[PDB]
Amino acid sequence: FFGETATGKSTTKRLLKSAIGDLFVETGQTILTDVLDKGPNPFIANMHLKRSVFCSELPDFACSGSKKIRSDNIKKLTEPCVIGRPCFSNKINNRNHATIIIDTNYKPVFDRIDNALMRRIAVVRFRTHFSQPSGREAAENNDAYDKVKLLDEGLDGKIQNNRYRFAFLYLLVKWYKKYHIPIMKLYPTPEEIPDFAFYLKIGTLLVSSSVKHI
Amino acid sequence: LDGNKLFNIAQRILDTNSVLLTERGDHIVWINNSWKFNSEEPLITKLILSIRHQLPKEYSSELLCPRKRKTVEANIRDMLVDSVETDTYPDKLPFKNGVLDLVDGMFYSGDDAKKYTCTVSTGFKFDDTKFVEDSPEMEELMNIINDIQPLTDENKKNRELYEKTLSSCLCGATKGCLTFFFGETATGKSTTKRLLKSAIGDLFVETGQTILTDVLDKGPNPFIANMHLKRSVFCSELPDFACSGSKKIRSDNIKKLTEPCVIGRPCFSNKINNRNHATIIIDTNYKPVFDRIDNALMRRIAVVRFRTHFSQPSGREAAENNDAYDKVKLLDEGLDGKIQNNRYRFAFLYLLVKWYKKYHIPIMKLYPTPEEIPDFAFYLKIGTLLVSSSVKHIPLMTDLSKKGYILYDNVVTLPLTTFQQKISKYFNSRLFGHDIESFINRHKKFANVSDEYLQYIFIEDISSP
Amino acid sequence: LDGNKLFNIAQRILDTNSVLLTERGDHIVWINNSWKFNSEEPLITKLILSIRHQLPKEYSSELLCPRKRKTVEANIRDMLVDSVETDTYPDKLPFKNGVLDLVDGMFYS
Amino acid sequence: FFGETATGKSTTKRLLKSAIGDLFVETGQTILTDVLDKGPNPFIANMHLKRSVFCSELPDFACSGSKKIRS
DNA sequence: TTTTTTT
Ligand SMILES: Nc1ncnc2c1ncn2[C@@H]1O[C@H](COP(=O)(O)OP(=O)(O)OP(=O)(O)O)[C@@H](O)[C@H]1O
Ligand SMILES: Nc1ncnc2c1ncn2[C@@H]1O[C@H](COP(=O)(O)OP(=O)(O)OP(=O)(O)O)[C@@H](O)[C@H]1O
Ligand SMILES: [Mg+2]
Ligand SMILES: [Mg+2]
Repeated sequence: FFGETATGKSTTKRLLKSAIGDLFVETGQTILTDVLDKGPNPFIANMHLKRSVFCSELPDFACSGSKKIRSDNIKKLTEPCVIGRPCFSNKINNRNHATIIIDTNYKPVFDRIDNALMRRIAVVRFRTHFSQPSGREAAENNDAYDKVKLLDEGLDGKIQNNRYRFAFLYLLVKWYKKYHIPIMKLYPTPEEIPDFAFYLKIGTLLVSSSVKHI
Repeated sequence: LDGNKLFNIAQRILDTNSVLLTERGDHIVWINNSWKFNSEEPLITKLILSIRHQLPKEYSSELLCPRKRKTVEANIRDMLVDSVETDTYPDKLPFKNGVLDLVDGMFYSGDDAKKYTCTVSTGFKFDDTKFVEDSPEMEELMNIINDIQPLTDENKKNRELYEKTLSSCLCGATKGCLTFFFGETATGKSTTKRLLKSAIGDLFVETGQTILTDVLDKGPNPFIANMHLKRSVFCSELPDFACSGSKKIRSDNIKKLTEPCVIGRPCFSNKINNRNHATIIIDTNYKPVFDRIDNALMRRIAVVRFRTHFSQPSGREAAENNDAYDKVKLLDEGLDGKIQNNRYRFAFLYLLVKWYKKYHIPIMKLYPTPEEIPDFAFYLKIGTLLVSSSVKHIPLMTDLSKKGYILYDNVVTLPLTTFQQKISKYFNSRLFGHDIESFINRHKKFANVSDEYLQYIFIEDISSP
Repeated sequence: LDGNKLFNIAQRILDTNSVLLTERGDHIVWINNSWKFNSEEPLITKLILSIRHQLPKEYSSELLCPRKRKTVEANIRDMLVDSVETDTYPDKLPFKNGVLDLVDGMFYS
Repeated sequence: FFGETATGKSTTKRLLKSAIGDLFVETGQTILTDVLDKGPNPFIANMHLKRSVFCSELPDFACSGSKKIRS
């Protein structure tokens, strides 16, 4: 979930949480930046049999000393069984049923880039701003916003009371019927992240040597 | 003469040989035509309740009360004072309701399967109806296998090695080397892994990479503990070592994994010894590297190459240009669903049985292939081409001085200038200059202030001119 | 010649397929149209107390005392020897009091 | 035991192991260069009441960076 | 370059 400040990603997360109850779970950034199988890792353990996992507030990697995202973690986070150990336990097999969503303000940075990682990334953008009456004019001069609206202060509390729970559940069911009825599958979108585009364009400009060129 | 009734009941239970004590201190029971052991479950009480029927009619009423069952369990645990050995037959396959003999193909059940003390099982019942050679599912499986590994004159050796490695997982002996599944994206390694897991049931296991990077004797380690008495161990997604921060695979762990017994302890249990009966498969798209190189290390490494790409219809043209692929086919989007529902379990079992009956019946052994690792290639090239000196070179001493090997201090002394000129004209400098410098600085010696030497005579110089 | 009353009660409880054993080693019970499991709570005793009503009236009085419930739980634990697999349907949404079928939208309780 | 390869060292080791049964034990060269007071050391408990401790396949001291076997 | 975890 990539976008600027005050674009509604958090509201979407809260709506989904209120809709799907405790099947939703939020987990820190350790799972993307360290070894999962060393020592007790309750963050991995709590991911067992969950249906949606959220990781939020990705730091900017331009800052010095900030560790980058590891490719092996992403590869390990897509197979049906993820190896992890709870505290005071020895079971090391967890069933992976969860859709993993990350809320970030900056583009991700990976240490190593290859096709295998390239086929496991999708990005959706938010380009609307919910501002205050005072800051209405300032937002008009930003290219990161395609629309500007007025903030609603009392909306958040209404979400806390589960006012839009069953309506959102019905909408989700309708969307699931619309899309995933034949078969469920997710399609990568590598043409968004910049370095991926560099890899694509460098790949398409060369052809491997063969006997036909002799 | 009629003493304690519970003692007599326990004696009768012990007389049928259904409870046994292992060497390391485990109790194994015989329930539902299978040997089971579980330290967190009251298996002895379950066995007592189950075999209550076989006892005379005057004992079931006593056995119905749980306290009497506890007393009988205590008596039984007290009587037995001897250990036994288990899993002494490497050519048997244990199932949930019997044991299959891989030699004759006959399937045993009941007491016949009891004589072989197999403490692990595939976890599912063996069905003879589906264990047939002619079936549409078998044809589909054969087509898929041919698609993944085409049978050609170029791929015949690779396919033979692949078949041997896959069939090795059935036997319960100790394997001398592990196998690397190397390939590109969407090549079929995961499909093979899932098919093997579905075929062999509970005998399959997957663990983390910590076994190849960290020590094993420090503290409890359930990852090693779960490996005990397993038939196949799988690990995946080895990180690229080109980037900084990657940790090399320690050869000490590789040496320790090739031993019949392995150290490691679970939580809240003082069980430190485990039997190594498993074939280790590491699948990755990056060739591994190691800190140290020696003959004993590359004598236990094998590599299998996957070179068939299953791509999207839109990506067929792009994949065709890439040289890493030899065949580009379509992308079946329903294969994973069928595999997960065990649509090819018994067909794969039959195919593996045939492969075992074609390769491993005379003798089980695995042969390493150290000619594919880039790190081992340079060291092997030294070993084949560059040889050291010995006392047998005394008759050649005159020619040795002619080329430069002076017998200072009763040892050959070839100047490093001549030696580096030789290696530069033979060993290409640009490819492995750093490795050549490491060779020079490793076994460096000086005869005197201006006679720096290495006691290695290149093979055209060992030949008498 | 009927034997232990508690054993008969435990057999009757087991015959309803309300408690099952999972391959991970935890027992799952069926209370209030839901499957529950917890490694730190005695769910078996809760099941025994809750489903006491449907049993014949000569057994509820026995089921009142906690010691009898503990003995019945011991019998039930002794009788369970098999394992089953859970969560094999990827298109059902489970709630606190039923399961919703995503294919049709029908709700089963 | 210093000598050429395939000179019978492995044969003698196997003969000694078969002669003394479980009294034989094999340990790596790490303890020869590592600190024995740090961390758990089940190896130190291993050669207790033993009769033969074998350290074989020693690293090449010629290799740069190899840890010297502390006296 | 150990601490917590584990008994
Ligand atoms: N449709 C809407 N109309 C009015 N106000 C809205 C609307 N959607 C969201 N808001 C409000 O606008 C504010 C900004 O939303 P929010 O904080 O979720 O944005 P964000 O970009 O996800 O933020 P961050 O990434 O910093 O968490 C919130 O107070 C939210 O309640
Ligand atoms: N014979 C076949 N025909 C068509 N599709 C196939 C065939 N065999 C396998 N596939 C499909 O190929 C897809 C990719 O295979 P798989 O995931 O095993 O590749 P991989 O190279 O091991 O992947 P990665 O290394 O990225 O994990 C699977 O979804 C599977 O359905
Ligand atoms: Mg927000
Ligand atoms: Mg794969």
